[PDB]
Amino acid sequence: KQVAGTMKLELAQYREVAAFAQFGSDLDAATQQLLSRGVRLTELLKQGQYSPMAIEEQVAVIYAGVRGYLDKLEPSKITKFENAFLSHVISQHQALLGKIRTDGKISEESDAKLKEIVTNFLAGFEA
Amino acid sequence: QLEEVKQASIKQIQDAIDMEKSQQALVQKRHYLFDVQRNNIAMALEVTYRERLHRVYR
Amino acid sequence: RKLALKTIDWVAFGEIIPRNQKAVANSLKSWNETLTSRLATLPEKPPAIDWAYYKANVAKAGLVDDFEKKFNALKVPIPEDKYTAQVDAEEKEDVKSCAEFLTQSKTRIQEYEKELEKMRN
Amino acid sequence: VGLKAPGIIPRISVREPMQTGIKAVDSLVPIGRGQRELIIGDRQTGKTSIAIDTIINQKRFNDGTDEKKKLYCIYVAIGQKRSTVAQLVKRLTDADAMKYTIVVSATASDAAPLQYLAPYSGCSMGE
Amino acid sequence: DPAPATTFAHLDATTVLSRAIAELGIYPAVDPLDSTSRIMDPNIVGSEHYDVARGVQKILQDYKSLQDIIAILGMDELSEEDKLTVSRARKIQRFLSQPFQVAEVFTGHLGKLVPLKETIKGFQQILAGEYDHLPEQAFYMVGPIEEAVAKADKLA
Amino acid sequence: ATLKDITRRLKSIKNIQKITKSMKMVAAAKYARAERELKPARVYGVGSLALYEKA
Repeated sequence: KQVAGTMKLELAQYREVAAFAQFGSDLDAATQQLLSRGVRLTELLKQGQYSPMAIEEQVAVIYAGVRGYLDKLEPSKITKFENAFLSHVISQHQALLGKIRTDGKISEESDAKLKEIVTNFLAGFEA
Repeated sequence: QLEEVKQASIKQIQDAIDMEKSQQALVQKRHYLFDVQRNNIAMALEVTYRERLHRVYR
Repeated sequence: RKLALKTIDWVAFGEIIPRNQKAVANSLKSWNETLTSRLATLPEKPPAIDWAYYKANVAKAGLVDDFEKKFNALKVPIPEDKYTAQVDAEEKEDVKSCAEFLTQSKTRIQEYEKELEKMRN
Repeated sequence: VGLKAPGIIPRISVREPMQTGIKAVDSLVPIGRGQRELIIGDRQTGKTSIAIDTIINQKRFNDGTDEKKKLYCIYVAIGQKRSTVAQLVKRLTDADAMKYTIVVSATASDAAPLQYLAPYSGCSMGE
Repeated sequence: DPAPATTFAHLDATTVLSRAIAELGIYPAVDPLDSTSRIMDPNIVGSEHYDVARGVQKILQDYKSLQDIIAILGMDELSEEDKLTVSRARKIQRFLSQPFQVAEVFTGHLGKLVPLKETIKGFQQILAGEYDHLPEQAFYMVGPIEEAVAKADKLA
Repeated sequence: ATLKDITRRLKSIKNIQKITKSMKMVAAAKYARAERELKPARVYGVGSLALYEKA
């Protein structure tokens, strides 16, 4: 709920305007972001076949995008990120993942970590 | 008069601060680098021993 | 053997890039991860074997008994260093960092501080 | 097999999730237990694939020792060629989710009432 | 139609030939999107192909999508990139056309074999836009991709 | 036509509808801006005509 609520909603909005244009272009930035993001989110709801996931990861990665992070990122490399990141938090922040799992939820603190993790991780993922 | 004193003020402390910060970093980071390499090595081998056991038992 | 256990500070590493080892770092992240995440998943041992009960139900007999005794009596090889001089190649380049570079550098650094005092004053 | 549907009082609503690992699904239609949900889509949507990865997902849940987070899986195959099934099974085998799993398999060959019946049967088992 | 509807279950790979495509004169005249395999899904063909195809599928579909634009705007009008992709789709389409040994009588050109690697690769190149400089109908009714290239020369 | 066909139709008619709409607002978006932008400009070009305007 914490990550998704907004997203469900976002996708909704995204979707009508997702449907709009794409006429080799689109128009205002606001929406352009939503699209960019959206597109990302689309990847986020994606998943290859033979690839079921754990909720904490899922929430996690979603959290990233939601938190407006990878909307910068460009689509093939999202996928790439996603992996990298995922194995990363698993690796590193299994601790944290542990926490989130534990709390059964993100905690603002878990978030704070996550975000932090992410931001750097993201940074590493990129640069 | 007063301009040059504060101007020199920044520049002289700058070259220090930066160099003492550079010095402190390299010690721990260079020991970390060494460390991490040892890390990566050890892993692989226990893996190599581990893998053989699974393989032959199969 | 084991595992090296050690510490990774990512903004530190990556930035370091003394040219003669720089390249390794950029690659070195990606190489390490391969091992890291992989090993975390696998198990190290497989199942075990009750040779007697299986043997009793085999009809090409005494073969299982042969393999059984030989297996239990047997030890597999191990895998071994090409390089534990690298271990030391560090302390030498660490001499490079400190004494050689440290001292002459340190002196310059200190002086500027004291210098700055007076040129604030 | 003749078993009553639970009474109102016997019923109790959901408060439970349940996951499938499908990012999208668990996100946007966050998975619950005790329910019913139409999975709908065309031929080889990986239709089955979609389901499979979910089943696979339950592995962790059967490793997820909360008992109401351990799931005994029931797969009703209606009119499903043995070959297909063989594959399916084959996946399941690989996944050996099968250990906590009944696979009721009614390939097209089965006489029609049998095929008809099978779900109810499956149903009985799940009740 | 119920029958085919049923039918599908029993199948392993379904090749649905697109009469529309046929109608495009195309030969092989397939419905590519429905030239399919349950022995296809990402690893049931594996992804190169799959993806290449997904890209491909995407581009044609998208080309369909773009048709909609064109429906307003024209035979040479859109965003250029889109034009590339369109073209790529039109080319790809053509590259999919292949002579027939059987119907060499009809076609006037004997069928081809592009053994798979050269096949995947073939498209992969086009996808790589390698050929782009090249023209589409030079790919029409070809086997091996080079021969299409060759054919371009043969045009001019 | 036969109902399918009708739908076949419809599908696209909507698509069209959208598409038309797409342009509509899109154009309008461009427009929306554009009209505003006309101010200094308008004036400006109107300006351009100075001279004959007079002499």
